[PDB]
Amino acid sequence: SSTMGQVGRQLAIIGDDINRRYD
Amino acid sequence: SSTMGQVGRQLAIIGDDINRRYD
Amino acid sequence: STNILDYLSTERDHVMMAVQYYMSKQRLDDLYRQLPTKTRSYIDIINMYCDKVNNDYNRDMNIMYDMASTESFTVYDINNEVNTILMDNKGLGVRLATISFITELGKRCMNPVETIKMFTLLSHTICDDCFIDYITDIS
Amino acid sequence: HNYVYPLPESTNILDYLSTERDHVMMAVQYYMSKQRLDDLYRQLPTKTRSYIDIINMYCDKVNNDYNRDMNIMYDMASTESFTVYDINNEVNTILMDNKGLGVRLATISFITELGKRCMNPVETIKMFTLLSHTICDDCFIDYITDIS
Ligand SMILES: [Cl-]
Ligand SMILES: [Cl-]
Repeated sequence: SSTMGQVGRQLAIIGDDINRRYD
Repeated sequence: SSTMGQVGRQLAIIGDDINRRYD
Repeated sequence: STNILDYLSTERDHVMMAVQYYMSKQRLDDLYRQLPTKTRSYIDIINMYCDKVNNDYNRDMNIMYDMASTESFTVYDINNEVNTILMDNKGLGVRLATISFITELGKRCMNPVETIKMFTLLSHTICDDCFIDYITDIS
Repeated sequence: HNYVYPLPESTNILDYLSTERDHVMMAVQYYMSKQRLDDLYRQLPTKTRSYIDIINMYCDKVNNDYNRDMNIMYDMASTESFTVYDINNEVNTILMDNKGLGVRLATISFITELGKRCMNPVETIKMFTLLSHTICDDCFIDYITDIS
């Protein structure tokens, strides 16, 4: 779950930037 | 499986007709 | 049930369908984008030959479907039958006819996973040595 | 044409197109898949097509705006072997305590990327089918039906 946890945090980071720019 | 056998023969029948019409 | 509208009930089903189609459309485009000239010309060959078979035998194709639609069958039931018939029959016709028929089954089937299983499994069975010989020779 | 071994219970395409058998198989499988996919879209209601248009717009933007990140995440993932259930479980845990639209659009873009990198047709569609359920939670469908 270590390597998968990184991918998870990364998706959330992308997501937060999306929510900030688009809407 | 009996119906599967019927489907099989049709493919061969159709196939044999394709071969004949071509060539 | 074989109609797509029957499965698109709730809003969720509509969005899931959209998402699933996006992923599958994106992949299939990206795949074709990377295919060499060789593969692309083999796709054109199968397009022409099998579409002609679809038309020239639209009746027999629907007959064969109604035959199979009689009782429920698995991906292995169909793959094994085709395997048996191609073992003894070595003509190009039966192979073109099978691709068309399996392609039609895939359109009626409403299960994406089971459909791709069939395509994957059957494409192996069909593409035996004699078939490849035909396709590479008509180039 | 002996017996057939049942299905289970590198991402360079050219590593799968060496022999003539590979080429012809690739052609046949693409034919079947393209035929099905065109016939599917042809039958999709006007409503589904508009949801596709929306997802096309947003996720194509993410793909191009966060291309480097999609590649990074792919590397983070393929550093060790992982199952479809692993990535699905991970996506599930995030969407649980994260109700933003962005993370969902990002996930669609990422899973789509894994799809393109995967060379196993069956496991790919399995992933698409499974993850699409996970992504389209109540929070997500609410976002999509409001933009439509
Ligand atoms: Cl198009
Ligand atoms: Cl097209």
